[PDB]
Amino acid sequence: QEGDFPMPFISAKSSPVIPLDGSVKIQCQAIREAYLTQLMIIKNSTYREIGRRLKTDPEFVIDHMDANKAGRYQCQYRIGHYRFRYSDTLELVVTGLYGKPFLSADRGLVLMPGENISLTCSSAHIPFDRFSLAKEGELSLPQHQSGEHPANFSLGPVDLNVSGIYRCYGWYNRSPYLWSFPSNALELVVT
Repeated sequence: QEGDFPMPFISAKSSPVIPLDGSVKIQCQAIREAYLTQLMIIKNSTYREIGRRLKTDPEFVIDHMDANKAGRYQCQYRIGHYRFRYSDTLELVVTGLYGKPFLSADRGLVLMPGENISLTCSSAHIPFDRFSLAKEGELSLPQHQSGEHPANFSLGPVDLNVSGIYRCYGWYNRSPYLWSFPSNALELVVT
């Protein structure tokens, strides 16, 4: 019955796929009665403060992203004398920890609506456990993920939403939030 209990939102305002030493901006929905709101990163079941509150939905900025800051985040709201509650959860990954994989296509990148195309991520060095295909501009982690190698992602029948610049990332199941350097980028244009 989760629909009966909507939670405060949390959203990345910049890319949640972050190069090592990079930064990100995050915003949590305001809860008027909270005397304090803080952005937290979760480790097991321990929440730890992280980031800088910008001094209206609270906004935070995490500078110098490193492996320890990759993971799951939730804002924590303190209301009254003994209650804590949280925003929904956001995931941030840090990149640059493995050699980059390679992204290839099965046909020309300039396509007409309705046509099909498959992008493939592969690595000729390290045998990554998983591959993700990211589209520049996205504010959430990529939804195209695969445990196959080579990992193929069909993007069609295409439409205007498919246009964009794509890169793929390789990673290992052991550390789900530490990803490789990005592969070469492919720009798809639908028109």
